[PDB]
Amino acid sequence: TSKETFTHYQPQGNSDPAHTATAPGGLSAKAPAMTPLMLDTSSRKLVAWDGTTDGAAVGILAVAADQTSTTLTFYKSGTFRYEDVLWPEAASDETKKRTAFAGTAISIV
Amino acid sequence: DFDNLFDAAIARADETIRGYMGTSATITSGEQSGAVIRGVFDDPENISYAGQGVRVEGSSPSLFVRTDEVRQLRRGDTLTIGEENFWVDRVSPDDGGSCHLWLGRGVPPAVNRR
Amino acid sequence: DFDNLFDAAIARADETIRGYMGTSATITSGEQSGAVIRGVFDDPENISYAGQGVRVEGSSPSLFVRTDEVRQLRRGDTLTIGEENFWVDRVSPDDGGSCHLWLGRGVPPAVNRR
Amino acid sequence: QLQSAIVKAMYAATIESELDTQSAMDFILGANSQEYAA
Amino acid sequence: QLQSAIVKAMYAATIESELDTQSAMDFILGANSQEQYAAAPVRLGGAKVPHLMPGDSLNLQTAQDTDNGYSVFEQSLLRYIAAGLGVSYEQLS
Amino acid sequence: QLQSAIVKAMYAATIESELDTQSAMDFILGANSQEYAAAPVRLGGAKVPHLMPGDSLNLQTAQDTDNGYSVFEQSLLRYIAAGLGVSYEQLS
Amino acid sequence: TRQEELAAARAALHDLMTGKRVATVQKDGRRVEFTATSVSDLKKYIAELEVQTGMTQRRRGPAGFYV
Amino acid sequence: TRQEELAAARAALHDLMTGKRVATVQKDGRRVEFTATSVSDLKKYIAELEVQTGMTQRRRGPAGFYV
Amino acid sequence: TRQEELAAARAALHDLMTGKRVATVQKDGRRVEFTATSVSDLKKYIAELEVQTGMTQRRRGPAGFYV
Amino acid sequence: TRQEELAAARAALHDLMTGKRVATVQKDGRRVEFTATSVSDLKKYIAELEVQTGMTQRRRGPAGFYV
Amino acid sequence: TRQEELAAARAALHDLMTGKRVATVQKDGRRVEFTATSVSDLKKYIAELEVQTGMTQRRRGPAGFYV
Amino acid sequence: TRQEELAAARAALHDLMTGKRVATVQKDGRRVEFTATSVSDLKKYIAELEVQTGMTQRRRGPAGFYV
Amino acid sequence: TRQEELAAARAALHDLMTGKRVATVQKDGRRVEFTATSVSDLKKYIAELEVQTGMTQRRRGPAGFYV
Amino acid sequence: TRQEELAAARAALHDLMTGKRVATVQKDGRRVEFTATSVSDLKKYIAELEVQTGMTQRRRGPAGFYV
Repeated sequence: TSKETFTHYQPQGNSDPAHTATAPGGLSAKAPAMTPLMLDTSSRKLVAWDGTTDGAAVGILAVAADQTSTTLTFYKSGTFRYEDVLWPEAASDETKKRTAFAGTAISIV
Repeated sequence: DFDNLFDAAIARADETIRGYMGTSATITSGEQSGAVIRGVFDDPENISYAGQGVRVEGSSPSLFVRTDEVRQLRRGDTLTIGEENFWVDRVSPDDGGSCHLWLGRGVPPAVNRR
Repeated sequence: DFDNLFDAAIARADETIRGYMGTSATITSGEQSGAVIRGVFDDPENISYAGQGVRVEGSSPSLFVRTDEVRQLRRGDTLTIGEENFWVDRVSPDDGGSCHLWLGRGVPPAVNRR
Repeated sequence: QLQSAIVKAMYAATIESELDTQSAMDFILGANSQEYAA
Repeated sequence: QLQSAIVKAMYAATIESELDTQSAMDFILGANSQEQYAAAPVRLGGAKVPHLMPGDSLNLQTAQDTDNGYSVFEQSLLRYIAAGLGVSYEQLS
Repeated sequence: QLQSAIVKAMYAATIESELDTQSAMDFILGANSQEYAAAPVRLGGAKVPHLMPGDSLNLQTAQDTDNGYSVFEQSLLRYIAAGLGVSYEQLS
Repeated sequence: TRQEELAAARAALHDLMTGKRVATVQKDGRRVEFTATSVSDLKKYIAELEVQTGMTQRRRGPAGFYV
Repeated sequence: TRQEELAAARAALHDLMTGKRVATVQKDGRRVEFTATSVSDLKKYIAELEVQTGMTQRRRGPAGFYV
Repeated sequence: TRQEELAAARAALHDLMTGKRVATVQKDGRRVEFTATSVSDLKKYIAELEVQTGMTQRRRGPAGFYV
Repeated sequence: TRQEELAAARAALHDLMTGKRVATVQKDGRRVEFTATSVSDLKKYIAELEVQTGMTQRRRGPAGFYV
Repeated sequence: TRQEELAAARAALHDLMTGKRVATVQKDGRRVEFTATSVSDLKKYIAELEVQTGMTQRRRGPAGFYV
Repeated sequence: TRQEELAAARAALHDLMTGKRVATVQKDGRRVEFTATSVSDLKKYIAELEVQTGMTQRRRGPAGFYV
Repeated sequence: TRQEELAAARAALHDLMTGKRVATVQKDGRRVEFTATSVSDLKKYIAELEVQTGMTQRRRGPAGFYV
Repeated sequence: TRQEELAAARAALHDLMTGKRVATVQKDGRRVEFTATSVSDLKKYIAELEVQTGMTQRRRGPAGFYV
């Protein structure tokens, strides 16, 4: 009658340790957890990544926050699956999304 | 595209047969000018007897290409198949996915329009 | 060899039917002069009555030889079917891998062209 | 021989159905899909 | 005979599938999730039952008895060897 | 009889495949391809291979190595003992 | 080309099941036909090409038991 | 499109069962035929389609016993 | 000269599965019939050719067991 | 003359496997047909002629065991 | 639609049983045929449809044994 | 209305069994074929319809035993 | 009217198995063929029809034994 | 007259294997055809003729054994 599906939650697809860091942010929209972020061009406050600033990705969110959050926590290292992480709708290229965090300790499997 | 469920199949059949048994034809002159198509050339033979007797020997070559590319060809233009050069005299009406092309030989005889 | 996918099978079939059916006819005179070919010979019977009774019952020999071996055969030259001798009266256009040689008996009648 | 006996015993039954695996095991083996680790 | 018993017990079962070998191993036997050729080792957990689709099969080879007359045959040969050596069969064997 | 038993026991399994023998043995019997010597294989734990249709690995049931040969030996030995004049138990 | 190959194959499978696996096409003078395939083999080919393709989850690993 | 595919499968099965699948049509110069699928295969296909789609419950799990 | 053979065989298998392996061709006097192959032998040929050619890793051997 | 017919037979096998072994050809009363074979016998013929000719090793002699 | 569909299916079963399942029909130039099903499959389809629809049952519990 | 269908079915049984079920009628240019059922399924249908209709008793309950 | 049809059936059996079961009848543009049946089925039909109709004794209750 | 027999039979074997065992030939009123043998019996016939004729040895005697 009423049956659902329960799926195990694992942010990591590999034995690569993941590590977190805190930094001031300039978020303007309610950001759910584990959202990509970049720095502002002018004040380099942290802000959710838009998808068109190619190569600007710096980290992935740790805990949900909003505009009121003066500082935010994010992941600097670790391997993450392609689907468990949400993306801004502007980045419509699968290859771009996969290669967004190339050149840092954040990797996409 | 085709409201028949049969036109697509017959077009597929015509394309397959032209691929597996046809030959390249190089259209010359006309609006298409130099272009390449694929057609199933044949040269049936016919004989006429003029007067008490005249054995004028000839043939009635045909191509049977698909209509889509054969559009806007008219009659004045000519055709070259491999090393042989012909000229369209008549285009049969579309059967649904193709039509026969009747060819003369050499140069079309004048125009004699007006 | 040729952009057909079908004429190759046609040529193989023609070679096989030449091998299994027909005889070896040698040619005399003409640009080919003496040469030996394999072809299937047939001789249907034809009769004409003309006037009251003028039964001239005769035969219409055909050989069905490949065009490649009989290129520029002309018409004036003669042909020999083993012990018997003929002369090519006409050559059909090729159907794709061969044509038909239609033969007359005896010696060709003059030339009568100039 | 001990390992071979272990592996032979550890399979027991086998199911087969062109249906999807999760739904097939729910409908045949009961399962607990209402509550990876399969 | 020892090597024959070894090999007969070595290959317990076989699997037939049309997929990738790694995928077939994962979906018929399990394991995978490796940390980082050698194919893939499999944990020996509790009894498990796999899923199959047409063209996928699991066949467990029954092998054969490991002592099909070998014991009595070597017993007779030991009788002969004891007779040759001059010592009692029980003492020798 | 001893030689025949040797052969029957020495042949235990058969593998057949359409592709190359070296690759087939590597992908079925494991083998040590990373290193006619053919391909000797290690003897580790119990292993199960995968095979596509067309290939098949079948073990041989062999045959009982003493199917009455012991009784035939019994009769022959008793005959020999009777011929020699010594008792069967003493001789055999 | 995996995605469109899969889509075309699945659509052809559905058409064959329903009404339109055309065996032969005949217009006066021109008759051709395509070979006819089984259904189970087509289904297993579809499944294997799917699992080869990077599509979503379709299979699971055996089954677990616990009292 | 799963729901309309299921509807098409249902209609095709009904036609097959009663009278209404055409093996070939001929118009004295044009004729076309279609391969005939097995009724069991059609039933299996439609059943698996019903299960996979967002249709409601059709089959429950194994039945336990109680004294 | 094996990779193009592999590509041709894969394309042939795909079209044969879907709709497009022509058996006969007729043009009002000229007809060609091609021998009919099966699917099992075709995929066996595909597998043997792909394993013999410079195709990458697709097959692995036995299995290990541990507690 | 070994490698020539080796290659000829290999090409014929590839053709038959793919699509265009001409079973029969006809054109206006000129009909011929060729006998067909089986893929199994063709492959084993290929293998045995390869063994007879001086092609490189493809099969080996059993495989010993060692702990 | 279930009730009239079932009625039509029963009528078709009766017609096939007696004489009226038209295998093929042809007029001058035009010819078609309808693929014919068996009897057991049709009757079990009738039975399952009559069961699944809401009209009166024909199936009961297994049995009961009392001395 | 079961009685008229039963009468039609028994008449069909009679005529088919003797000589008078036409498998197909071919008027010149106007031809039709009807699917030919067997006698087994026909008498099965006869039995099931006659027992489901409220006609006379045909079968009774097992059989007792006494010394 | 059991007797009339029984006599007609038995005469038909005799004629058919001797020489005269017209399978098909032809005119210029008129073709009519009837379905054919085995002999065992019509024989057992005749037996059952005779026994169910009030004809003379033809079968007897088993067979006893005595010393 | 065994060497040319062997040559002809082997050539026939090879062409039958590849593509060139013609069965029927037709010349629009002048047509014939030949019966076809089997690959296995043709092969064993080849083996028998070669072993009976004076060509080189092709098979040895059993197989020795030693420790």
